[PDB]
Amino acid sequence: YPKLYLDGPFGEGHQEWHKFEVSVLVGGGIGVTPFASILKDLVFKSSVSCQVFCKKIYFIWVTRTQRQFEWLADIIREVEENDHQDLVSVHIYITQLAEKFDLRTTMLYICERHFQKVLNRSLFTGLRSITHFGRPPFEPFFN
Amino acid sequence: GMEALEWQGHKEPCRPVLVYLQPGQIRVVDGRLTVLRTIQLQPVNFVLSRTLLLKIPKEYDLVLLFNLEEERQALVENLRGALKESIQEWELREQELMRAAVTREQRRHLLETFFRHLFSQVLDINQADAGTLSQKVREALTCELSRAEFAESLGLKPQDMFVESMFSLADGYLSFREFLDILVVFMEEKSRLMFRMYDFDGNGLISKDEFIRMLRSFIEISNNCLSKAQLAEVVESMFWEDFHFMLRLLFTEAH
Amino acid sequence: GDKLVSLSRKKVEISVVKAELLPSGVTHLRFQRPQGFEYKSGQWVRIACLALGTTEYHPFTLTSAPHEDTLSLHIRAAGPWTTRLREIYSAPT
Ligand SMILES: Cc1cc2nc3c(=O)[nH]c(=O)nc-3n(C[C@H](O)[C@H](O)[C@H](O)COP(=O)(O)OP(=O)(O)OC[C@H]3O[C@@H](n4cnc5c(N)ncnc54)[C@H](O)[C@@H]3O)c2cc1C
Ligand SMILES: NC(=O)C1=CN([C@@H]2O[C@H](COP(=O)(O)OP(=O)(O)OC[C@H]3O[C@@H](n4cnc5c(N)ncnc54)[C@H](OP(=O)(O)O)[C@@H]3O)[C@@H](O)[C@H]2O)C=CC1
Repeated sequence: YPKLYLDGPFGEGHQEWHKFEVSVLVGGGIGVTPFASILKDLVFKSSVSCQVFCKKIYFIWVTRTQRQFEWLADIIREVEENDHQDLVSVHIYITQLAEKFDLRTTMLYICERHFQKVLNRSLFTGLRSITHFGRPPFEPFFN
Repeated sequence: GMEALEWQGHKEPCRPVLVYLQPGQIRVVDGRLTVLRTIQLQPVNFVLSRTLLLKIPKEYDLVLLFNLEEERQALVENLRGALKESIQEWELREQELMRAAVTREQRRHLLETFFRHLFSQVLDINQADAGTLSQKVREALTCELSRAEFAESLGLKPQDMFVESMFSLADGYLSFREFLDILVVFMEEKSRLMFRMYDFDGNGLISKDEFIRMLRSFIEISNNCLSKAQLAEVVESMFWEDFHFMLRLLFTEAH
Repeated sequence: GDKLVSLSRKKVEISVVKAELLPSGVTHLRFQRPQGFEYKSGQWVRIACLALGTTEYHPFTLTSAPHEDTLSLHIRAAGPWTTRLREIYSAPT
């Protein structure tokens, strides 16, 4: 492989969710690439530390289609696989109209609601987290 | 072999490749001595337009570009000699050739709407979702795909548990017909879904061989050893309506 | 703009755990850490003491390690504010 030139982090990484016992991380479209890191980091903390202030983290992924973001499905798979303290509950919301579904969306929908699970993991993705189709119900979720 | 260009659909750029014409197999390779395709002929049709589109019988259509129209004639003559040594030719418009033969974008755009038409009853979406405007749909469902290509079509990696498990249930390649045939049987309404899946024309009558094909698919649902003879005996003793014959706290709820 | 930014920051209100009258006129103040208080080594904070009724904020380097549950400041009696803080924290209650 070729060699790369790296210019170090510019993030200035605010992490105020550690300041709250319960946090709701909402990711939308392209604005969900960082959360992978975040999620992994969080679970790693919950693995090594014991008296953490954030007792429960909710990750509301909202996307039209998971195209170009299928890797995030495997990242979430590993995140929930290593979450031994049930710190993170993930909720995926596909907002694509059913009339415009691609192959992946149709397969995910049927494996979610018209094809039986195996161990509460969808046969297509493999996630205990439930995928929902439509606009996320934010204020009923908050109540 | 000789250097030329290969098309990859309306939205993709052409690739400069090389063509080697062996009798048993014609090999299109990359410029880095990397083989891209090796099509073997079993004793297919060709269309000319600068462009030469060979329509594989059960594989992806292959469109090659020529340096010149006379160069197109020379390359076509060489390829025809090599292929006939181990035979239908036609001519159509360039746009007609591009939008007629199976391309990747066109195949995906057809398969998505075909799947939506199939599973409209489950998705609770009206059948007016899109237009599947038959024979080309049958060809698209017939095309068997390698594991990597199929996983790419479904947006998965070649070594994912879902694709590997369905390949194990389907077994070297896989066609979408067998894929969804396994899927629907593993999904009473299954009989209606399978019947409407084999009703390409939409008239509602599986004429002669689609009934036996559906019987064989439902046998592929149920693992057995005497499959063919048992299915034949069942069909003989028995003979849609064919379905009847065969049967004889957190709040997360999206709008 | 600087005053508006200073207003924008939310000044936490905290309580002291222990006060020591260290020799050479030093005050060791160990006080309760706010819940989401994350800092690195060598960082400094600002403090105010309303027991003086002055609302002055003065800077002091955090002498406690980040792994500690509390925050420590070693304030030198250099002038009026520091001496007044020392004498007011000299007595208990
Ligand atoms: C980053 C930083 C960290 C510090 N950490 C410590 C510490 O850990 N322990 C400690 O004892 N002292 C520390 N100081 C010194 C700090 O200035 C004290 O708060 C100061 O001695 C308080 O003096 P006073 O107001 O009581 O007396 P004054 O007579 O008002 O102060 C006299 C001296 O204090 C300085 N001073 C007063 N107010 C301020 C202010 N708001 N900002 C900057 N300088 C001021 C003046 O320059 C003057 O030279 C630190 C200063 C800085 C800038
Ligand atoms: N932090 C930030 O500032 C971020 C900004 N952006 C900006 O957003 C723009 C578009 O993002 P893109 O990558 O296309 O994301 P997408 O539109 O592809 O996906 C975002 C998801 O949110 C839903 N959504 C989008 N807009 C609205 C809205 N107004 N009201 C309710 N739901 C909505 C969409 O559902 P549906 O389309 O089905 O309604 C979609 O599922 C980009 O130009 C980018 O600059 C993106 C990410 C982070």
